[PDB]
Amino acid sequence: GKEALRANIAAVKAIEEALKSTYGPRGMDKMLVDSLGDITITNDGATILDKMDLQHPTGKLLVQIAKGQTADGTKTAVILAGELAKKAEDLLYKEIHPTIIVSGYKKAEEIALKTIQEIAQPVTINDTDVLRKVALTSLGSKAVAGAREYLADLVVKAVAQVAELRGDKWYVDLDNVQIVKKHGGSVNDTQLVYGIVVDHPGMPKRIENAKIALLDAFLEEEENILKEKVDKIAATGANVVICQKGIDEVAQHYLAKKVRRAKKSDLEKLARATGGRVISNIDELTSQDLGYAALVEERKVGEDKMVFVEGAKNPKSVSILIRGGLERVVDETERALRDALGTVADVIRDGRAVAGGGAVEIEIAKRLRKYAPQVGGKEQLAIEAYANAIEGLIMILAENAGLDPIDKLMQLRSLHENETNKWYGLNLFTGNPEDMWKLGVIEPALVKMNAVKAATEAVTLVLRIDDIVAAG
Amino acid sequence: EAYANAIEGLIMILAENAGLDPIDKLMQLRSLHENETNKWYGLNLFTGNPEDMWKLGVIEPALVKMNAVKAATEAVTLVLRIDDIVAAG
Amino acid sequence: GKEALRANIAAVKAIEEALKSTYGPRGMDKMLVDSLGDITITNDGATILDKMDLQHPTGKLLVQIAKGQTADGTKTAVILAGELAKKAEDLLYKEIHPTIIVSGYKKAEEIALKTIQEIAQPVTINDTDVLRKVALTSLGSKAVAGAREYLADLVVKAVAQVAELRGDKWYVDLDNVQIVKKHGGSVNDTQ
Amino acid sequence: EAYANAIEGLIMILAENAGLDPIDKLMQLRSLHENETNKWYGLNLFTGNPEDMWKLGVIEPALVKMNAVKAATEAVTLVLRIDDIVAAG
Amino acid sequence: VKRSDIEKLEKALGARIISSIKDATPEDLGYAELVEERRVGNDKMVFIEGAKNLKAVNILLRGSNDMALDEAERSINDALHALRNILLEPVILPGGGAIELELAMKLREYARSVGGKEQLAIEAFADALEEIPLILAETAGLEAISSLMDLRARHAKGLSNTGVDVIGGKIVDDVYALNIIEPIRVKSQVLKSATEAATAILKIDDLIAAAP
Amino acid sequence: DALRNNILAAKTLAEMLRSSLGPKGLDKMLIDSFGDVTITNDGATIVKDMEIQHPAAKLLVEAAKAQDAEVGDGTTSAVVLAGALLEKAESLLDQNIHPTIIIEGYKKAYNKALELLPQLGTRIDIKDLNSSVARDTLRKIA
Ligand SMILES: Nc1ncnc2c1ncn2[C@@H]1O[C@H](COP(=O)(O)OP(=O)(O)O)[C@@H](O)[C@H]1O
Repeated sequence: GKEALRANIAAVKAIEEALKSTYGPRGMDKMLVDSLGDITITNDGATILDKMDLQHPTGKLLVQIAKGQTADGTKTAVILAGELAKKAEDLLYKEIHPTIIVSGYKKAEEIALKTIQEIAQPVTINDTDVLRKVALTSLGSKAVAGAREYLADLVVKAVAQVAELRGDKWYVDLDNVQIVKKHGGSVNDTQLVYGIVVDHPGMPKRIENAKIALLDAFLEEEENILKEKVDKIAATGANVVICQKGIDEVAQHYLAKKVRRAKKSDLEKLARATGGRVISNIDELTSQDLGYAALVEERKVGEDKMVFVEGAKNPKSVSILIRGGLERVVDETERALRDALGTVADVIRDGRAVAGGGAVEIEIAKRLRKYAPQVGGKEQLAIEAYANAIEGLIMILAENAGLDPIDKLMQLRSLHENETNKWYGLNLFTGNPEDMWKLGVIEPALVKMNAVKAATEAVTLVLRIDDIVAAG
Repeated sequence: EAYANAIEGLIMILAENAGLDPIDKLMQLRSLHENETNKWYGLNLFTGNPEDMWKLGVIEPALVKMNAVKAATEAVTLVLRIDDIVAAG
Repeated sequence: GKEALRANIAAVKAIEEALKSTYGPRGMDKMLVDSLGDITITNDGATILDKMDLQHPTGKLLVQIAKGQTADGTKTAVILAGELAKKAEDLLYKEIHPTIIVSGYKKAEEIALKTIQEIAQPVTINDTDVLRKVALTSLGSKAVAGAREYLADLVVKAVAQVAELRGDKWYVDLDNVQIVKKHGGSVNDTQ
Repeated sequence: EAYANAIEGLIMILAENAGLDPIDKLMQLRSLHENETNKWYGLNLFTGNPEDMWKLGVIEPALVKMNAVKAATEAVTLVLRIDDIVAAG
Repeated sequence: VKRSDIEKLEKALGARIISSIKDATPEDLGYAELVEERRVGNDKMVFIEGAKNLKAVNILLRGSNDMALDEAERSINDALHALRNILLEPVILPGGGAIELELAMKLREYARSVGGKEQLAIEAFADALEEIPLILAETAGLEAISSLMDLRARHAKGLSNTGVDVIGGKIVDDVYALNIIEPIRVKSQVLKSATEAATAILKIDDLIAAAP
Repeated sequence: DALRNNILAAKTLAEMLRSSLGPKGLDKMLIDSFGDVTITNDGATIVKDMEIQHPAAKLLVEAAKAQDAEVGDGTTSAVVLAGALLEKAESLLDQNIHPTIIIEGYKKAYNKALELLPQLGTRIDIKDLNSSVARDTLRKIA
């Protein structure tokens, strides 16, 4: 059923083309258009793939795959899978059975992962320059309005807190990072807080050693019931009370005499940080479900009130306030910062880093070409094709910078004949090849490995499927 | 100025016919010709890079260049001077 | 954006053409047709511009302008503006920037007002023949059924009452004039 | 000058609405108004010939004329000042 | 006096509206440096000067007509805003498009010392600035071309203050002499936002259909 | 191509406010869809109240609105300029120059100009009104 396969390959190629030009540290932006008419301008690939109007099953699948295990790297996986698909197509026209191409690609994947594992430069949490570089790596091309060397600082400072070593590996519980945003000034007004932050005259403000009530949950009778509900909570010794559902202002008065938030993604991290737990029904509420916060308080953002939970019990607590002008700015800042956090977190947790600019890529290709003749006939071609498909990334990376792809590919290929140039990659601003390690173009080995892995998996899935059937 | 650009067009096309990037090489040569001592530097098409064209034996008669310029100028001015075309007898 | 300007000029020219033939003391009448089918035959330009089916923004604007500060004179303003627009068009074809034409027209306006101020013959409330003449002036071409020299009398008599002098100028509070109508006989029964 | 012509247009149209030849009467009045002593002469539409409009009781308020001129000028300048039309909210 | 007036007065004057004098006290007593019955266009008025929290300076705007009134108010407002803008950053620039031309010259000079395709990108930034003199003169009905070359001539061979007087509709050798001045605070911001805009437009590759 | 469309959108928008520049800035007539109108040569008013069509143009509007927000005087001047930059960019695109290059070039040019602004600026004297130096300056700017 070639007719069903070609459509899959076309879908993959379509998504590649969708995310292609976004790639690199000079990646152009895409303009997403909602059917409403509203729009979203962005560089980040994950966001695109999220808001993107997915058509094909294989497409939605591919997206589902590229996002699996770390926000970034998706870009790489997608484009790589696209290249592999195209080269697979080229191989298919030569009447080569898919089960051969798959096997070849698998071998190539193994050799690739060996290659990355071999090249990788071990790093530690102490090598902060590396962390900074890795942070700054993804931050390039984000169109963030400056403060890259400051946002990177915030990242490096952020990951440092959320880290504790039980044994050999620090348990960087990334999920403890709260992220909010507001307008005004610029991203220089961005700032960290140790505790979680959340965007009537009410209850008191500065609570020291605060117990925090975390709760997701004829008229006269209802009043009695509601007051009963409030008193129940009051009888547990709760300093500050948090909710998600709408609270009757009468209960606000009551409690004031004793916020409703909006999102549970905050209440989550609040429960994480404070040490308390959420309750579905206040009838079950106790005094141990209350979270401990050593110095809770509230502060004014230039245009708005904002809640601060400082002095949270848990050591691994952290939040960041984002600031800027337009929505696109603060959003791109958010997503970029997420990417940074991801990359750095993976660097820390894994403890290995490599050079960008496509050094690892041309190295992997270089290796594959050597290993290719050592196996059978038809597989060798698949492996070679795999290598080429990898080089495609360098080429596209060159394209997105306004450079001639082939020339730079050949240059790097020529340079990587020396053992001592295994870090050399493409300086896109300069235009010439350079040692990407000194320029702080560093990325987590785990990201590269995962990208390769997921792309391979995706393409093999594309090739393994012979036909598409409607079921029930 | 337009005349100058039109002249540079020749270098650009010359770069094109060799499978090179026109603008880059133009800019390169332009940058090189800021020095009095590089007044011979031109484009090595096989090499791909700018080089002193005199040592490489890329030499041509001045009269040819002059005549080319002259005739081209004459042609274009003729094109511009003519306002309309009329059938006569 | 000539394309947007020409449309304006065309609108003004259209309204001019609408009110053109109504002009003068022999001005023809226009027949207004409501979508209901009902009609209104009239010479008065203001009335036309009121009941008229206005299309263009610049049009409605022009009407809004011609009626601002005195019912009559609107005719003149409209048609004049039309002529000025046409001649402006003629000037525009000669590649002359509007800000020049405007300035020129402004100067011309100043000189015009100087001219009218210069020519003008001072008159008083006592020169009743003048009042009668001025009354009769606009009354011509109205297709009113006679009694022009009587309606003019009523006018002259009317304005006389509504007039009191605080200082240099009589405060003719025109808004004190009630106007009603009924059928029967002719306009000689007006009173 | 165009302004002046545009003003004369009124006399012409006034002649038209009376079933008279516009240009001839315009020229006549123009010729007559070379004399300081004919500054009142206008067009008798019923008679068909130019005559002193003051004796015939063809009198109007200066303020009306002034206002007409003023408003027309304002209108046309407004028409000319506006470059494009835009839909707002 | 009106309630709205007295209410304004008491807070500045540091006084309090006494409901009853029997219960009054010097606590409710206000103070001002000077008070004077002054003549203002044959209309006597009580003036109060420098009292407590001076806050704003009060203008009595005598308009013979609502038009001239609102016109004067408008004028004062605009003047104040502009003077504020220049005062915030005490550096003036030669308006009438002069500074744009100067920048263009300097930016071409600067573009020369950069190579590659970027030499053409900067030069193209300069060619854009020069559209302001071009357009700005064109509004005055001057030829969009000859004016610009005349400017270039006067500029490259003369003072940087050579610009365009749109009011008078003529090219001026020195625009400071014609009192054509532009604040730097505005200009830099204009430059900034313009660059940001054009950038953001150029940076967008293509459009993609999305889901709300 | 889509880029060129965006460029054309922003450009075509800028073309309109080209005439509304400076003292002799021609008028623009805004039709309030409620059945009302307001005319002006003001960038802020126009850009604000107008209901823009194309996204790119809307983004340019956004930029202009920011430009107004930061300071009131110059708004149109920014839009016309942006349009000019894009118009000059589309000529370089025809030179087959990748957008990112143009972008960096424009960034550098902007930074240099920004640096040059004060260099070419004439600083003034604000040392009191006793002297009347400030008055002369204030008179000129007035
Ligand atoms: N400063 C840089 N110089 C050269 N290449 C870079 C640089 N920064 C990132 N890259 C390359 O970009 C690729 C990743 O790009 P992309 O996924 O689009 O952005 P992000 O890293 O933010 O996810 C990597 O393959 C890496 O080699």
